Order: sequence, then structure tokens, then C-alpha cells
Amino acid sequence: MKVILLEPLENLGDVGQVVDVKPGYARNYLLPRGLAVLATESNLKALEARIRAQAKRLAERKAEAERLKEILE
RNA sequence: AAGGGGACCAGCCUAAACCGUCCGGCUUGUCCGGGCGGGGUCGUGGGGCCCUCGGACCGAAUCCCCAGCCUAGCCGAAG
Ligand SMILES: [Mg+2]
Ligand SMILES: [Mg+2]
Ligand SMILES: [Mg+2]
Ligand SMILES: [Mg+2]
Ligand SMILES: [Mg+2]
Ligand SMILES: [Mg+2]
Ligand SMILES: [Mg+2]
Ligand SMILES: [Mg+2]
Ligand SMILES: [Mg+2]
Ligand SMILES: [Mg+2]
Ligand SMILES: [Mg+2]
Repeated sequence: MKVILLEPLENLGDVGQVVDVKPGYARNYLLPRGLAVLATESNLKALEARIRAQAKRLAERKAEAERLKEILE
């Protein structure tokens, strides 16, 4: 089963990285502890939504710093 | 079993594309989920979004009234 890696763990990957593991391991170990959530059609919209929200903040921050860069010097 | 001949007819509501409304989750959102309204119900596919042109008659399976009907009866010829 596909899941999203909530907390960065060892020998698995990056925080937020999608990883497919044996479902029983996640049903007995990962999900009850709140360390993982399986990848649905909705949390893809929510993961694209938070990544694109960090991008909506980033594109504002760096562009404002570049406009102020055009103001200074 | 198909079919033919008869009895009888009546076709519809939703899930979901779409919008709106509130809700509450914290993970702060063009986020998700859960409610309600609207929008929708197709097979020579059909609808949703975008735009173009065009813009009364049907009709309940629900309701009301009216004919009609059963739960008593009545008249009813002449030794
Ligand atoms: Mg590994
Ligand atoms: Mg705890
Ligand atoms: Mg810098
Ligand atoms: Mg300087
Ligand atoms: Mg057969
Ligand atoms: Mg037949
Ligand atoms: Mg009805
Ligand atoms: Mg009559
Ligand atoms: Mg009669
Ligand atoms: Mg009577
Ligand atoms: Mg007489």
C-alpha cells in the first residue's frame, strides 16, 4: 500500500515522501501511532495543496525580496 | 428457450461531473471531510465546464372534490 511518510524515519526516506509498504505493518505499527497515512485520492489533493501552499508563500517571499532588491542598490 | 397469438400497460428517483450554504478537523487552507439545497439520470452513449444561437404545452405513482359502490331497506299486477 502507498502511504505518505509523516515523520522522517530510518532506512525509509524523506518526510512527505510517498512509500509503499506491506499494509499489515502500517495497520499494526505505523497508522495507530500517527506516523503514517495511506495515500488516497484526497490526500494527494491535500499534499499537492500544502506543497503548493509552501510554494504560494515561497513565490511571494522571494519575489518581494527581489522587488525590494530592485529598490535598493 | 427464442418466437407467434392473447390479458394488460407507465415509467421513474438517486450515487457521482458542477455551484452554493453552513459545519468542524488542525495541518491554516483556493485543504479535507461530513451534512443540506440546487444542478443530474444515459446506450442510433449521455451528461459536467466553456462559450454561440434559440427559449407555452404535457403531467402525477401525491392531494382535494365529483359520479359509483357495500354495511339496513322500500314500492311491486289480477278469483
Ligand atoms: Mg528501507
Ligand atoms: Mg501521544
Ligand atoms: Mg536570502
Ligand atoms: Mg551593500
Ligand atoms: Mg439461455
Ligand atoms: Mg414469450
Ligand atoms: Mg410522489
Ligand atoms: Mg349517469
Ligand atoms: Mg354499472
Ligand atoms: Mg347503496
Ligand atoms: Mg291495473
